[PDB]
Formats: sequence, C-alpha cells, structure tokens
Amino acid sequence: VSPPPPIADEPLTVNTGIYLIECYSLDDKAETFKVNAFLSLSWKDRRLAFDPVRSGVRVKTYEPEAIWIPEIRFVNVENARDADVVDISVSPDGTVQYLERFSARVLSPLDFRRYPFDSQTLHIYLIVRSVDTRNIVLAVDLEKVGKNDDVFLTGWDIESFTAVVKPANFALEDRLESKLDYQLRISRQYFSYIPNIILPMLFILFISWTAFWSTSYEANVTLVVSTLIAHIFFNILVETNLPKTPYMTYTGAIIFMIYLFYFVAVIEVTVQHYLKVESQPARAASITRASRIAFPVVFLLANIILAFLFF
Amino acid sequence: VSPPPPIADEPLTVNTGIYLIECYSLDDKAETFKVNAFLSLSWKDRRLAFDPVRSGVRVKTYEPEAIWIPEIRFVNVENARDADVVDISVSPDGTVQYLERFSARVLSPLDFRRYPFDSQTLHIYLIVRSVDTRNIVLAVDLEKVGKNDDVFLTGWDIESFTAVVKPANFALEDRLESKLDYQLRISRQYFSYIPNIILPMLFILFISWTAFWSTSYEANVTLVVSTLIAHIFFNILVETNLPKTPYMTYTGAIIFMIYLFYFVAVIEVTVQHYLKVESQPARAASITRASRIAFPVVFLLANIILAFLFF
Amino acid sequence: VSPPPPIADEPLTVNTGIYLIECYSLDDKAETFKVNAFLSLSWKDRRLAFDPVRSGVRVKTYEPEAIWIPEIRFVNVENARDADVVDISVSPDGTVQYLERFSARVLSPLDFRRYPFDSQTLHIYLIVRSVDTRNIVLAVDLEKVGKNDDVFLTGWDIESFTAVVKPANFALEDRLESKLDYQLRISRQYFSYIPNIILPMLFILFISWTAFWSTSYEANVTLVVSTLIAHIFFNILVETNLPKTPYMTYTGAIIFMIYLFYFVAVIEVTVQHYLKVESQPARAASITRASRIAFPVVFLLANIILAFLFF
Amino acid sequence: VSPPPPIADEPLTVNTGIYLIECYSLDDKAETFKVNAFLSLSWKDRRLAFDPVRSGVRVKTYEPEAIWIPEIRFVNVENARDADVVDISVSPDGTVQYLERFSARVLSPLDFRRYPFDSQTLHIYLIVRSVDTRNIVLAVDLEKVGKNDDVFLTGWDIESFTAVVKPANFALEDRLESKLDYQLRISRQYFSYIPNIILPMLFILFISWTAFWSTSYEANVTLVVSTLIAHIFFNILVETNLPKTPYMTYTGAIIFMIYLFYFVAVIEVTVQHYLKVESQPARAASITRASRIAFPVVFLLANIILAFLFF
Amino acid sequence: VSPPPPIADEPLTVNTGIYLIECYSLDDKAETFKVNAFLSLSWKDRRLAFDPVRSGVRVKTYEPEAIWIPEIRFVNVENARDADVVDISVSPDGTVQYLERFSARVLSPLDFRRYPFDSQTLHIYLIVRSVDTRNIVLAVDLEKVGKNDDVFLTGWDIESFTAVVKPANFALEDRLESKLDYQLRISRQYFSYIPNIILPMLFILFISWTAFWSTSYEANVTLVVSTLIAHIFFNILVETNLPKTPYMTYTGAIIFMIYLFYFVAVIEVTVQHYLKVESQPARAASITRASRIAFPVVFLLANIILAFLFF
Repeated sequence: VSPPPPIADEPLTVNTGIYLIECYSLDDKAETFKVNAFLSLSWKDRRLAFDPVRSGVRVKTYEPEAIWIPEIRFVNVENARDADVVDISVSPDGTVQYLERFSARVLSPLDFRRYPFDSQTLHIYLIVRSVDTRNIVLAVDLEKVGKNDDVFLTGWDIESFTAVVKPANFALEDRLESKLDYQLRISRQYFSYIPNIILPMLFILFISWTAFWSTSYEANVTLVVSTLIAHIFFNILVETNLPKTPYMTYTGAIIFMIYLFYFVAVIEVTVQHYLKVESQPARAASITRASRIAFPVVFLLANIILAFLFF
Repeated sequence: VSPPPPIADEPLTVNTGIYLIECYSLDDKAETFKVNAFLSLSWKDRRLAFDPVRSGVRVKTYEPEAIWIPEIRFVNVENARDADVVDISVSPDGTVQYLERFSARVLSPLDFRRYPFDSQTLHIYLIVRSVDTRNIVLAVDLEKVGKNDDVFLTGWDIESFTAVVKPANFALEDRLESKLDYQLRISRQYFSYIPNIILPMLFILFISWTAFWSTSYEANVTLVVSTLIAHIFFNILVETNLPKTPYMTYTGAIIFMIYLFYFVAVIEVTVQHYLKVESQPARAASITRASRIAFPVVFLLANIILAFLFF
Repeated sequence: VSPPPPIADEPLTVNTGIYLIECYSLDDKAETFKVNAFLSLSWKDRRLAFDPVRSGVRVKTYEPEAIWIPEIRFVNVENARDADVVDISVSPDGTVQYLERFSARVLSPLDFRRYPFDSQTLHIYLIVRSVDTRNIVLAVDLEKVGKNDDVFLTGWDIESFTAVVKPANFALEDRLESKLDYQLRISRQYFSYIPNIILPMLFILFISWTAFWSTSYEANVTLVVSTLIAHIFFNILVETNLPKTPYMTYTGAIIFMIYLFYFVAVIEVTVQHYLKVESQPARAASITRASRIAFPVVFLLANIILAFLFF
Repeated sequence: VSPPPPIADEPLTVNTGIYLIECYSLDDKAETFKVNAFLSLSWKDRRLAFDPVRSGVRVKTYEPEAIWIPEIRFVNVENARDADVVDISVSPDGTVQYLERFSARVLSPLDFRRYPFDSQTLHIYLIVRSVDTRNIVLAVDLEKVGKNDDVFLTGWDIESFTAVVKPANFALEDRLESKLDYQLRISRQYFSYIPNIILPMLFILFISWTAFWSTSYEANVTLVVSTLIAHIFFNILVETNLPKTPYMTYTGAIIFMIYLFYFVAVIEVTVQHYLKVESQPARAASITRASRIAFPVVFLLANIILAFLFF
Repeated sequence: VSPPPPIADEPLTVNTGIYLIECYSLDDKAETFKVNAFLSLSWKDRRLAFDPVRSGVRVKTYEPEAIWIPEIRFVNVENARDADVVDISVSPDGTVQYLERFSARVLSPLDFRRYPFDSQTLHIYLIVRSVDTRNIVLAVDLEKVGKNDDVFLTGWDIESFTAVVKPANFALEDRLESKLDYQLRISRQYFSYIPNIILPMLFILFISWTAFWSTSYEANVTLVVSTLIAHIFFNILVETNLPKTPYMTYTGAIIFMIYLFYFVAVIEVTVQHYLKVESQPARAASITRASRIAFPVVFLLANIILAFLFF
C-alpha cells in the first residue's frame, strides 16, 4: 500500500465532502464547537480497476487496511477526530468512494464585537500533505456537502454550510499541503438576552434616576449605590459568559458607559445635598431639575451613537 | 464477510430492540442525557443456515468478526456509543440474534416553554445505511423494547419507552438510509422548585408591598430596592440552570413580569414621597391606598392570564 | 472457547467477591460514587484439567483470551468498568480462580430526607446472562468480600461492606440473568454543617429578632430585610450541594420554614410602625412585647415538631 | 513467560524506585494530586543470564512481552496508571533493569486542621501480589528515588521525597502482598491567604467595631449587619476551597468565632439603643465605653488561645 | 530493531523540529496550555541505506514498526502526547525523516507578578534517554521550527516560537539524557481588564470619597460600607481567575492597598461624626476638608510608587 502513480505527471485529486449530522456545544469562552458528520473522500486508483461484464459485479468493497487511503486531517481540531469507516466502494474504472462518520471538537475564533447581536462563520479546514511519489490536492464535490434538517445548534440559528471550492495550496516544511475551507454560518438568537439581561439592567438604571425627584440625601445615596451594585452583578454575569477580547464589545460598551452614568448620578446626588446643607436649595433645585432631562436624553443620545458605531 | 444476498430482490430487514438499563444526567443546559442499555439486532443470513439433525445443536454461537453484522448507528449521539457484544446466536434456518450492551450520550432538544412544569420526549434514533449489493431496512421487535423497573432519572418521572414502528426511509448521498425513532417520555418533578424558588420569590415580592403601608421614604426605598436585589439573585439562579431559548419560558415570564412590579412600586414610592414633600399628603394617601389593592389584584390577574396562555 | 458443559444438567455457578481498595467522589448531586476494587471470580471448567506430574506445574496460569471466562458485568455503572486482569489460576481439577482489579463510577440513588444527618446504602450489582448451551448463576464467596482498612470516603463514615448471598434470578429478553447485590453502608459526617451552615443561619435569624426590641422602623426594616437576604444566600448555597428531590428534606424544611419567620417578622415590623404613626403606640407596644416571646417559642416548638416528623 | 524459580526457596525481590518528573493539581477538595514519574524495577531472572566474555555485549535488550515482568500496581490511584515502557536491560548474571514513565492521579488524605498553615505527607503506595510458584517482595533502591529540581507544585513547597525502606507484607485473599510507602512531604504557601482573606476579614470586623463610637442606632445597625454579610461572603469563599471535615480547622474556627463577635456586637448595639430610648443614656454610655476595650481585648485573647490549641 | 551503531564512536544526533498548528486553553490557574503541532525527527541509520540506481527510487517509505525510531518524549506534559505518525522517509544514504502530528497539555509556570500586564515564556521540553549500545543527543533543525500564521491564543499575543539550539545534557539514573528547550513567548492582552475590572474598581472607590463632602453619618456609613462590599466582589472575582502565588501580584497589591483606603475612610467618617456629636464641628470640618485632598493625593502617590516597584 502506497499512493497510486500518475498516468502523466498530474497531482492526485481527492474529492471531499462533509455532511453535518449534529452540531452542539458552541462554547463562546473556549471558542470551540462540536461536530458530528460524514466525511466523504473520492479518488482514482487505477491499480484497483476491474471489468464490469466479466466481473459480474458492478462495484467492489474493501476494508480500510486493504487499500491506500489518503491521510486527510482537520487543521483546527483539538484532537485527532473520532472516526468509524462506514463504507469503501470501488467502481470498475478504479474510482474509490470512501465514507466515514466522525466527531470532533473544532477551534474557531468568534468576533464578539456585536454581542449578543452577532453572527459568526465557523470553519472546518480539511488538509492533506503530499507524499514523496506524488502531490495530493483536494476538491469539493458539492453533491456531498450538506447538513440534515434537524441540525440545531442551541442558542444559534444556522444559516448555511458551504465550502470554498478552491483549495489553498502551499508548502509546509518542504512538502505541498492542500487545504479546504468548509464554512458554517450561524447567527446568535439574541432574544433571551432581552428579558434576562438588557431590560433588567435598564430597569435598575431608571430606578436610579428616581433620585432626581428626591431631596433626601440618605434615600438617594441608597438608591444610587444599591442599583450600582446590582449593575456590577449584571456586569459580572455578562462577563463570565464571554472570553476576554482585545476590543470593546457592544454589550461591553453599554455596560461600561452605564457606570459613567452611576458615577455622574452620585456626583449630582452629592452636589445637591451639599448645596442644600449650605443653605442654597435653589441652585440645588435647578441642578436636579436639569438632571431629570439631561440624564435620560444623554443616555438616549449616547446609545444611538453607540448603535451607529457598532452596527 | 459481506451482506447476505436476496432470495428474490427484497431489502434486508434488521429487527431492533432497545432495553434501558440506566438513565442519568439529563442536562437541561446541554440538552443531553446519558443512557445505558441493551441493543438487540436480528436478521436472516442464509449462508449461516444449517441442519439441526447432522450438527447436533439447535443454536450456533459466533464471535463478532466471524460473521456479517449490520452497521447500526445512532443518529443523535455525541460520540460513537460504547459497546460490548454480549452474545450472537444463530438458529438452524440462519436467523441471527445479536445482543450488545452500550452506553451513550444522546442529544435531544427540550421544550422549555412550561418550565418547570414541563414534559419532554427524548429520542434515540437508530439508523442504517444500505450497502451496494442490497438495501437494509429497520424494524422494531416490540418484544424487545423495554426498560428495567429501577430505571430512575433524577428529578424526572419516566412515563414510557416506546418505538415508532414504521422507519423513516430516505436517501442520503445516493444511498438509502433507514431510521427508527425510540421515544422516552418523561415529565419534570416540579415539586422542589416550589419551596426553593417560587415561594421565596413570592415572599420577597410581598415583603416589597409592605411599602404601601409606610409613609417613610427612606424605609420604602430600602424595602423595594433590597427585595429587587434578592429578585435579581433568584433570576440569576434560575437562568444558570436553563439554556438560552428563543422563546419566553413560563418561569421566565413570571420572573420578568415581577421586575415590572418592582419598577412600578418604585415609581409609587417616589410619587408618594414627592407629593408629601410638596405638601399634598392627601393625594399621596389615596395613591398608596389604591396601590394596596391594585398591586395584589393586578398581580393575581396577570398570573391567571399567563397560566392560561402557557397551559 | 465457549461455556463448560454440565456433568448432569446443573447451572454453572460463578463465585464472586469484591474487595474495595478505594472509595472516592461520592457526588450527592449526580448520585454516583467511584470505586476501585478487586473482583474475584471462580468456577469449574473441567475441560481445563491437567496432571501436575505430566505437566510439571502444580497450578497453571492462563492469559484471558486462552480460556472461557464468564461475562460478568455491573448493572449500575456509567461505563463499562476499567479492568486489569491480575491473575488467572487453574488447579488440576479445573477450578478457575480469576482476579481483576477494576475501577468504576457507580450510579446509586440516595435518600436525602434526613440531610445532612442521613445514612445511605450504596449498591454494586454484579450480573451475568446465560448463554445458549447453559445457565450461569452467581454466588458470593464471603471469604473474598471485604475492604482494606484505609478505605476512607471523604465526608462519610463507612459502616460495612456485605453482599446479599442469594442472587435475584429472572428472565430478561428470553434468557436467564443472575444478579447479586453488594452493599456499602455509609453515614454522612454532619459535623461541619454545624459551624458552616446551621449556626450561621441561626445567628442571622436571631439577629433579625432584635427588631422586637427596637421602635425604629427604618432600623428594623434594615435588620429584617438584610438578614433575610443572608438567609437567601445560605438557601442558595445549601441547594447547590443537593440534587432536586421530589420530597422535602430535613434541612430543606428548616430553611423553608425560616422564610415564614422572616415574612411574619416583616409583618410585625410593619404593623408596629403603622400603629405608631396612627398614634397608638400602646397596641404596637404589646404586639412587640408578645413577639419577643412568641417568635423564639414558636420557632422552638416548630423545630421539635419537625425533628419528630423527620427522625 | 511465568515467574523465575528460586535457587533455594527465597522470595523474589523486586527493587523499585520512583523519580518524580512533574507534580501538579493538588486538589484540596478531592484530596488528590497528579504525578508524572519514572518507575524503575529490578530483579534477578536466571533463565535470562549469559556469558560476559563469549557474548561480547555487556548487556542485552528486550521488549516487554518477550520476558516476565512483575505486575507492580499502585494502591491509591483512581485509575490504572498510564505507562510507557522506556527501556528493559538484562545484564550477564541475568539481572533485569526495567524503566517506565507513568502518570497517575493519586488519592491521599490531607489533614486540614492547620489550614492554611498546614503541611501534608502525600503517599504513593507500590504493591505486588505473589503468584502461585513464588512470593514476590518489594524493596527500595535509594539510588533511584528522587525528583528533578524544577518539580514545583503550585501553592505548595516541596520538602522531600523519600521511601520507607521496609515493605509492609501481609495476606490478602490468601496470597501474600508486598507494599511500599513513598512519601512526598509538602507544605502550603500560606502567603497569599494573608492579603486575600485574613486581612480583609479582619478589616471588616474592625470596621464593625466603629459602632462602639457611634450613638446612631440606624448607623450601627448598618455597620454591623453589612459587615456581617461581607463576613458570610468570606466564609462561603473559604469553605468552597476546602472539603468537609469532621473536625474544626484553624481558619474554620477563626471564621466561626468571628460570628460570635458579630452576634454580640449586635446585642450591644441593641442594648445601647434600647437604654437610650428608655431615657437612660448613662448606662448605655458605659456599656459602649466598656465594649471599646472588651471587644478588641477578648478578640486578641481568644485568638492567642486558638493559636495555642492549634499550633 | 535496535539503535544504529556508531561508524567511529560518536553519539547519535537526532534533529528535531516543532511546528505549531494550534494553541489554546492557556489556563492561568492550572498553569498549563494545550498545543497541537508537527514534531519532526531526523537521524542517520546506515542499515537503511541503498543504491538509488538498482532501486529506481529517490526515497523509500516505512511504517513505524518496521524501523528503529528514537523514543523522544516531552518532559513537561500531563500525559504522554497524542501522536499520529504522518510520514517516514529514508533517503539513499540512510537519512531518516520522521514526521508526526501530536497534541499535548503542557505544564509551564507563569510569573504573575505583573498581572494583568504580564508576559510569559512557555516551554516545551523535548527529551531522549540514551540506550546501552549508544548515546543519543538532540539538535534543532531551525529549518523546521515554526508556527502557522493563524495560531492565535485567546487573550494573549504571540511574540515568537524559537528553540534554544544547545541541548542540556545530564545524567539521570545512570544514563545520559539530552533535553531541548522550545520557547513560546507570549504577552497578555490587558485591554479588557481596563473596562471590566480596573475602572469599575476605581469608580466605586471614588464614589466612596464623596463621603468627604457629606456631614451625614448615616449616609456616609452607607456610601463607605456599600462600596467596600463591591470592592470585595471585585477582589473575589479577580482572585478566582488567578492561582495562589507566594508573591504579591501587581493587581493583588492595588486591590489590597485599596482596602486600606476604605478602612481609613471609615475611621475618618467615624471621627467626623464623633466630633460632631461632641459638639465640635470645626475640628471635624477641617479633618474632612483635609481628607478631600489627602485621600486622592496619597492614592495617586501610592500608585506611582507601586507601578515603579512593579515595572
């Protein structure tokens, strides 16, 4: 067993396909997802050709170890995939049809910039390294790229599974390597973030602004500091579900900005009280009266600016 | 070793049965559960037939590798199941009786809409792919579908384990595939949610309403904001036990609605105080007096509406 | 290799023994524990007889694959146990002595009703399924059931490891199955729950009752609501260490009841204040004075009632 | 392949050594640690000797399966160790030198009594069970017990790795078993506990005592209850890092005692207020004045008493 | 199969190369990271040479078991690496080119002193132990050390992957061992720590200082104690992401210092109130007036001092 030799001096073309059976565990923090799929491989091995009329049979079967099979590997996996050879068929002209069912944990970076209203392109990169007697090159048989209808990935919507047809061919340690890019396009179901995080977070913020209709320092200090604490909780909660990025994320920005609002609210609450103690309630009164409008307005303007920058 | 050929031109029928020995780890978040069971397979392989008389035994035993065994696989598993062949028996006319004990982690979506008063239908999908010389088709031998009496699944009640007798047959990459649907019907034991989450959550809400019998702004602000914080804790707790759904869940809705109650309570507490400072306690007095009735009543009406929509 | 045939028409008796070397990870939530032990099997196989004289050796040693070994399996495990055959001895008469060292994760329900003052009976169920040529039946060789002295199971006291000598024999999918029940009796070391949970929880409750010696509504509201929150924390803590049961647990009940005390305390604090504002401190005074006695007394009575119901 | 027979009637001595390459994951809760090391075995097998002069080779090599190797196993591991045979050398007189590299997860109880100022003795117990034709006995070749210089175990200081030279020999299920005790002496680096837990915990306690310089009930109640809550947080934090012991631990005791201080502080705060409302500020005044001294003094005395009892 | 013998009496040189394909899971707490890479080995084995001419081949291929392959192992791994031999080539003069793809979990200490503005040098140590017939020595073929462009390690920037060319040779249990040090230089992306932890932590501290512009003891006590609690939360959060070090870390120091500020603020708040009650507001007034400047100034000075000591 060793590679089938060139008729002329052409590279060996291995036709590939991936057909997703299952998708699970898209782990945002680790930036990985698990996949369970059929991997199909096809290539011409002439040493294996036979006659259809005299052979009586129109297709022949083989056990993995009996014939040469190209070593296809995934680039971005954690560990070598788990594979069960399902079937190997050889037709008269010596065309081999290989089919395996595999499962793997795939590494694939996510762009958290628009979280939780983001979309991602997961990748599964197939690769093959040329042997000494000949160069192996990959291709996509579109007929065999797909996914079953039930493939659901919790908390995500699956848009499409397609392969970039043209391999990237390059040299790696003095041998040719042929690599294919299968893409799984998904978008996050942001729905639940609304009632679980966003609204509660806004509610507590608005509750903080009631201090602008109160002349009680002690009350205000309680309103503002208490809610600020609840905000910290949401901040901590949100940040435990994301990995640490070197860029601001949309939610990250809103969350951060909101601290600025609490800080300024505290200042206002402080100033108002100070003026009152210093026997000048009228300045205090008009600073608070202004704040009742400024706060919601600037909060609204700042958010529009952010949504614009981010979307 | 290769498939037994047709007497006429019929498909090969593989009779299947699953018999649950253990059920554990129904993981709500991941939407998976673990199973440990017997898988039984039966089919006719004539090349194995024999005369009871000349051979002096009514049954014949084999080791897996010695005979053709159909490749049955589960659709919705994470990894290829863990299997020990328990026994392979062949009777005179060449009927094979295969028995394996396996364990697997099964993917199966849950409908969280009525959590925690929900019921689910877990599925185990058996599948087989036709080979080139013939089509394989699955069937359920009801005699061999079951579960032992001790099979308990923590925090769930097991209603039934049955198979949909008629396989779904379809083409997948130009070969016929025969798939069976075994169903495990369970319902969640909602009992503990009552004292651990529901009642405590109601208690803190009712405590908030005592603010309606208090003319102390500072006190009220403390009652309302404090309890609101405890509510956030229950909210966070509850949401860490569920996955993120693109639909409102029953508990989710109650939890969310309750925030609305805290927000409105804060407004009332604010308005009441404001009016009092502005030297009009009588309007304040009657807004509070109304609230004592409105709050509980609207809370009760809103809940009836929800239970109706959800159940 | 296939079962040894009957002298008369008796079943084949396999003598078993389990000798615990290690016990760890009793996981309350998952209801499992890990075990590491010797499994010993003995049975007559006459086909293996030999003459010490004509073979030089008093005992023969065999390698697993060389002889028939009965397929013993555990019922309540997650995955097929991890086994290393330690030794296989055959005495001339053909008695086989088999010794393996295994490790497994065992499923075994716990009764949380008296937590954390509970005791449990863990089970390890050995099983064997009869083959076609003969029935296999299990037995306990008490001489070989035990555990080493150092076997410690963190946070539990080990009472005893014994086997129920009489197998349960029954039919399962048309073959006889012989099952043995090994029992590991343990009791939880409740000690630490005292300083870590119980006492702190009582301290915070008693602290709340100081509100009964205070005429300050604002103070009281703080005492009662604050401690109520700390109670919620202990409640959450406790419930993260237990699985969800369809029955009230002892701690669960105490924890729940205590909420009732906080709720009633809030009412009292509310009533007292209300009356005071309404210019009737004398009724208030005597409601508070009553509460100072009622609360501790009813708390004590209710606890005695519970301990009685639970123990 | 079977044991080498006695020249006289002596037991077979297997010389052992463990050389630590890596130490990691000392998990306090689970009471385990992971080890990666060389295991060396040596024994005389005469059937394997040869001529030094005639052969021209000073030593000779074998593959594991070609010769008898004694079955050495670890007592206190979770699963059978992971082993790669590195090399097997046989010298002229038939002395075999075996060397493997293994990794294992070792169970070994810790004494938490002085946490976090504790020291531990981890154990790795080698064992061998005698065969029928002869008794195997273990010994330590000190020349081959050691650890490399870089072996660092996070958050612990490594004192020494030594073996108790004399095996413990005993009968277990009617065969002799020879067991060796390798000891790894470590001591916890308590440093970080100081700024992360101990000091913060003291700071919050001292902050509570400022209530003794305040005549404001409402303020005090806030100081004392707030800090008590922060104490609960540290308590919870600390207890999540330790397993549950049936004995008080040093930190456990300090933590517990401190609750007593909060409880008594609350009483004092209550009494002081009560007396003040009852128009007797002078008794109140002298109870508070006493408390300013009593609290710190009794806290200091109690701690000295504890350190004495524990150290 | 056994080592190729010396032409003269030279050691056998094994040329090595590591080419990173993937980097993930740098786990700060455990001090490990996962790697997926090509490992290339090359050495001269004369027994394998051939004449290019009477063979009609430039190179020859082999299966692992057919030829001698040096046992290269990693020092600092948890478990023996997962390896797939990709290809083995032998050129005419008997030079072997071996290529495997492996994945492993590597142990490698981190210096947390400047967290989160730290840089680290991860190591992968290749090793080989000499056999009896000859000494094996490692070397780096720089041509084959590298990493692919996409190698991203979440939350870290990858600076470089180089090997220290000169092996460290030493004796270990009476055999020579040759060890190589591959270094992966990374630096932490500190960006997110700014908005998620640092700033929030400063905001709450500054909010505490508003107490210096308030004459309300009750208010102040709330401001100072509340924020102190939020600080504890950030402290706990931060410390759950780091392992426990025997040295102060930069963040650790800032965090600790800040407690000192809260403690002193509480004292000031206490003193101010005390003086006020004692009818001397003017001393109080000037202590508070001083604090408004002292606090921020000393906080700023202390930070400059720390950054200096740490950076």
